[PDB]
Amino acid sequence: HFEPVTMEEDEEVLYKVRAKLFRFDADAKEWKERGTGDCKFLKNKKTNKVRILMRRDKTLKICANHIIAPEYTLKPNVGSDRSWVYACTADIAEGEAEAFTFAIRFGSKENADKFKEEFEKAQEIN
Amino acid sequence: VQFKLVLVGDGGTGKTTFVKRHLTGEFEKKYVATLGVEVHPLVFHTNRGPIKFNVWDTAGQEKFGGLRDGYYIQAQCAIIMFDVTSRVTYKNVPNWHRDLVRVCENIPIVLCGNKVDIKDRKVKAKSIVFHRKKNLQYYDISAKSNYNFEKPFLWLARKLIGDPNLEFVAMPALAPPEVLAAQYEHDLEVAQTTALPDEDDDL
Amino acid sequence: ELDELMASLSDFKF
Amino acid sequence: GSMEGILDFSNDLDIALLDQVVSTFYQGSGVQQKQAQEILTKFQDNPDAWQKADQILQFSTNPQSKFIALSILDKLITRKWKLLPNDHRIGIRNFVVGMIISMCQDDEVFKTQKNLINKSDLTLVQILKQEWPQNWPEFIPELIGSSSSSVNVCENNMIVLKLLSEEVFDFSAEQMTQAKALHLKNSMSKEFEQIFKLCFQVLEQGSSSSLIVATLESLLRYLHWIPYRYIYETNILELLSTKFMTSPDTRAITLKCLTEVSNLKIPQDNDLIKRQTVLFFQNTLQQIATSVMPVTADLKATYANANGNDQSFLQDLAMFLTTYLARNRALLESDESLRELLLNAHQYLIQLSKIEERELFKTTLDYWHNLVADLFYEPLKKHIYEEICSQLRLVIIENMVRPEEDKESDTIQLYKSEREVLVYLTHLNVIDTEEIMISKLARQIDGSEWSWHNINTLSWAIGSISGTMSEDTEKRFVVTVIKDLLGLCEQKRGKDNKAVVASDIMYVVGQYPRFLKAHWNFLRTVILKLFEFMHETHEGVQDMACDTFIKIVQKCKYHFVIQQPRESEPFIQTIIRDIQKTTADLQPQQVHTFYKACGIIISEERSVAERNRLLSDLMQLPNMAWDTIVEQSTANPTLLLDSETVKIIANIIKTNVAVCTSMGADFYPQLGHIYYNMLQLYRAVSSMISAQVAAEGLIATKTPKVRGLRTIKKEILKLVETYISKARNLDDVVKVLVEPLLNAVLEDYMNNVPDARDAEVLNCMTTVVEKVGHMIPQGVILILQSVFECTLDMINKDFTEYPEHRVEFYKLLKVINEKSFAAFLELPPAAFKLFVDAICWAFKHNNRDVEVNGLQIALDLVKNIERMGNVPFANEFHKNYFFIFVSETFFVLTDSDHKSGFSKQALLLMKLISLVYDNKISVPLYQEAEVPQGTSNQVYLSQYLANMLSNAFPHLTSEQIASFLSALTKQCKDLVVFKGTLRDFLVQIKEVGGDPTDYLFAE
Ligand SMILES: Nc1nc2c(ncn2[C@@H]2O[C@H](COP(=O)(O)OP(=O)(O)NP(=O)(O)O)[C@@H](O)[C@H]2O)c(=O)[nH]1
Ligand SMILES: [Mg+2]
Repeated sequence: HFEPVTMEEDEEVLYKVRAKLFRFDADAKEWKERGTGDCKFLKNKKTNKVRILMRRDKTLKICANHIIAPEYTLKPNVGSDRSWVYACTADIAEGEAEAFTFAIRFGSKENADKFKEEFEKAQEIN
Repeated sequence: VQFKLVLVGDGGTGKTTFVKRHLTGEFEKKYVATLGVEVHPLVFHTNRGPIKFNVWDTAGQEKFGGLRDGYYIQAQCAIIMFDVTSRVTYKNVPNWHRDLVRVCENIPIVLCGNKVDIKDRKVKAKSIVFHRKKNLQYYDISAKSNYNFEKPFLWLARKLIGDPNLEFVAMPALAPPEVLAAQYEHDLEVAQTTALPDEDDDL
Repeated sequence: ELDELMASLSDFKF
Repeated sequence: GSMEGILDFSNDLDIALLDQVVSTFYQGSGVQQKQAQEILTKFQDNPDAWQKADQILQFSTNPQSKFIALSILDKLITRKWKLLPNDHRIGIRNFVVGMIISMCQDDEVFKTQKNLINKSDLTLVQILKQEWPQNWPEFIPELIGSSSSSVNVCENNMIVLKLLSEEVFDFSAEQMTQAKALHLKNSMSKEFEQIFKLCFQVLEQGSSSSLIVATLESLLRYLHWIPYRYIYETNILELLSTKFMTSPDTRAITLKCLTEVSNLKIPQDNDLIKRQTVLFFQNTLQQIATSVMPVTADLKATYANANGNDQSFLQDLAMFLTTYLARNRALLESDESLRELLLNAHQYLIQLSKIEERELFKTTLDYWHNLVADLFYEPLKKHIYEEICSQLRLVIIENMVRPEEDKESDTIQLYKSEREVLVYLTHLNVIDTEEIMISKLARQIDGSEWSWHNINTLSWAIGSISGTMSEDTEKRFVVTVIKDLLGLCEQKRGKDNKAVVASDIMYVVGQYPRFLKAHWNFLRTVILKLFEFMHETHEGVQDMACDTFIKIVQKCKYHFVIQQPRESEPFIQTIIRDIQKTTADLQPQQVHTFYKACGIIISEERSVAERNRLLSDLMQLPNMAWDTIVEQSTANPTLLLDSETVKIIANIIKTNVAVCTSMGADFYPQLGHIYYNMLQLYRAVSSMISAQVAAEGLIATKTPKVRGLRTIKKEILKLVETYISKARNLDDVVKVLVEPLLNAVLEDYMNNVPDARDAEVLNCMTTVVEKVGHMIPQGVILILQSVFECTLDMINKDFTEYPEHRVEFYKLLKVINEKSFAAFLELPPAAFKLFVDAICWAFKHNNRDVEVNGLQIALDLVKNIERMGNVPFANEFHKNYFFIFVSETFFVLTDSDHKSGFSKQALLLMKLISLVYDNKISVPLYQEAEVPQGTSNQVYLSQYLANMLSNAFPHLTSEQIASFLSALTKQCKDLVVFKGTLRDFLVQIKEVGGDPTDYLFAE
């Protein structure tokens, strides 16, 4: 006998899509990029609650993390047929819970539509 | 576990835009000249734990230089920036390097040619050689398209920690909390009718 | 032998 | 706040309050830091702060506070030295000299405050540039004296001398006048014999390692400029290449010194010089092999481990070896006793070339190119390097990078360099190259080196050497490679693996057109497979098929247009018949690439009737879709709000653009089929955009609806622009195309609101003027009237709004100024004045795109006016605008915010000044009143400029201004010297008291 020499593990991926996320700066009246990367709907194995979790390419820093609350509503943006706008009341990407008016844009109108589906599926789930 | 980083280069080359991209993810389209310096903490998560850069984003315009090389005292690393669409900004790289290493005689330094997203490139790859004899790391970068935008900090982190195998890893994602109907409907109205920028981008 | 190559290329399919 | 007290100079400066502000800035954070920061900059910018600096340096205990005090002093020395009472100058000198002596004598201070001492030395060197040697002739002899009394002072004197050498020889071109730089260079040259004596003694006699290092640092600077005798007629090369290569403290600096020695100006007659140059290389390589690592060492692994300073050392070694061998390897190639040294040096380079470091690889690759090019052309040399070249073949094949075809412009440049070297290496030994490549491929079928990376790198390498083999050797090599690549899938299941291999197969085939053109049966099988791939939806396959298709077609088009021996028709007919099937599953932009490829083939048909018939057949589908929707859109204009209809329209026109791109002048018959209905569509779309903007507001321009509509307009303009830029029948352009086009686009542009005007209209007009401007003078006049004033008003309130309109606007004015200057003569005087305003406005842009055209328009305008001779319009032009152009050009020359245009500003200024000193201006530039009758325009020009500069730069003396203008005027035929004088002026306006005799430098 010779002797020889993220906090996502508890969750499940329902939807994954590449997108760009924007944060509306009310005071400055303009949209500001927050991140580009994979947007994931994650289902907790114990609670069965679903959240959006989005990370930036390369640095992998979190740019979105919040429940797909059943009250939220996806609205179109005047300048895009491939984006949704919606209010968010508790996002914890940069620290303590904060509220935002988010916009999320996808590579194609059909990606945007399918996201809307999964978004509302997950809404029912919760 | 923090390190002072000074960022130097001609005015307009994108020093503040590059940092802002790392701080918030936003791309600022306007040129608001930095006055003197702006200090910003910047944390990255690695397989050796978190590393904090205290970024000293200095002014490139002479008339806004402020303390100038006074900002370099006790820096532990640096980025020198120029703009590949402007030859003069590359011609001035040796001047910024001169002033920088006179104060910081032995620090890791990254040379960055920014704005490679612009088609009409003026400083050709083959002309960029200043870094060779000065032992600087060089990267083509674009703060607009994010091309190589993480490389300057990854390389510096490896040099400062002394681990050639250091890698960026995914920060932990705590469970978010489950949680005025007319105050948000006013903000939402404005947000819907403000067009998203760069609507021709692939994303 | 170039005839061999042609036959093999025609049959190369997904 | 409390910290702001130091900003009150009516009280004595509280040193302790200063250190609080300084510490808060350097060690604090957030608001504290940001506030102290604004206070400190406010403090050091006070023009009386320098008077408080001797206090700081005497009484402060904070070295940062002293550093700031030295920066404040440095600003004064550099700009206002000569204005001070001489008492203050001698005083400032004394307490800088003394502060440095005291800091060196305290060994605690000397070792622990290097930043402050280096800052003080630099401050001293600024005084030297002002005062030495004329007012300090004993500085150097007294420096040599003090060196002997203390290692610390001697070490610091090496720092002072290093910095002085830098400021005089390395960084003076920008920062000094020519005369002052020469004065300091000569002064240093005069006293270098004794500087060297000191430096050589320190090196030979050892001592502190910190002292040796500092002396070698200064030596590195001296080598940039000192005569070679100090290097070859002393023992110093021996010291550098032996003694100082053994110690790691001195090794890095010594290697850099030897790299510079490998560049000294050296006579090629002297055999003893030649032998000394061999010897220091022999010693250096010997020290490396015995003290650092042997030739066999794994430098790739060492570099990756990144211990201590290994990475910088290996970079420095690459620079040394490449620099030396590019200049001197012939010294090693004939003497048999030097052969081992020559090959050991290159073996080190082989090992350095395996490191994973892009920029270092580029440095060694540059050298390999130098070598293999010489071995390719120089007799009797290649056999020496056979074993080196064989190893290099493998290195380059294994580290080949992605070519354009299989975005990153650094990679494209590196591939081309790698290809060049590998092509040379293949010519040098074509048999060795084939065998290396064949055997690499066997181990891809092994699985022993199989990987996506490794099969790509090999396929790129195989593709890169096309053209180096004989046709027969190439034939069986190509066949063997494709065979092996095809058999590869018989073991690699899965569509991801099957996609890599396919892409590589088609990449290799695409690189060997000579093979395809000699084997039609095979070329046809290739193409038909690519068509198969165009229905394959795996990511990237379709885009691969299409890029390969158009690449093969560009190279082999003749073989699609002829009828091949055992075929029933030219294969282009077969492609066209099945184009709906072939492309049924592609995305629009891939369809357009397909049609463009067909247009390439069709243009090879030189029988006109056959070419036009092929063209009409190719466009059958888009022409039918086009006919359909021109019937519908015209009967129900609302349909154009249907996004699906808008996209169909855009894709039809994009198809016409793609085909027109490859067919150019031959496209005219197809253009005629759609032309008149296309411009009608342009008008209809335009009305819908306006209606939407009226009903919804400016925000309408951001909606997909209107962006879809504007896409149609832009593509129509691009189609017209594409054809006209390539047309060969300009009579038809003028008689058929231009008039309907201008009627369709110009008024629509003028009468839309700013946010709805398409900058592409300007670009299209630029091409029209370029090609046929000379034939349509009234058309050019109409263009100016429709776009000039309304576009100018968009772009003349700032430098940011409407960026594209800006660029295209000045491209349009430039071409009109070149091709149809008559159109500006017809402008009413108020409009011609806006034109002059618009040019000067271009000067003031920081954007190169605008600035360069602005300066070129100005130059061309002057030439246009000059050509007119002594006529009234030219006379009134100079009366009205000569001095506006002179003064506006001077403003951007001297304001420090337009450095990038210096060369063209200088050219324009020299042209303007030369007009007057050649008496090319026929009327006085002055009024009846302001000057006596008979005064030459020369006298008046110098007078106007003297007054202009006196008011713009009031700190210049009258003598400075007069000397500068006398020189500038004398030199207005010699652009190089003229520019030198402008640079001298830019130096002098940054300080007080510049020497007016500097402007005599040229003579
Ligand atoms: N196309 C492109 N534009 C960029 C890029 N990076 C920055 N810019 C733009 O360049 C301009 C100057 O940006 P900025 O960060 O303020 O430059 P700076 O180096 O901080 N200037 P200063 O030294 O005066 O503070 C901005 O308009 C910015 O949007 C880039 O990567 N690509
Ligand atoms: Mg800035």
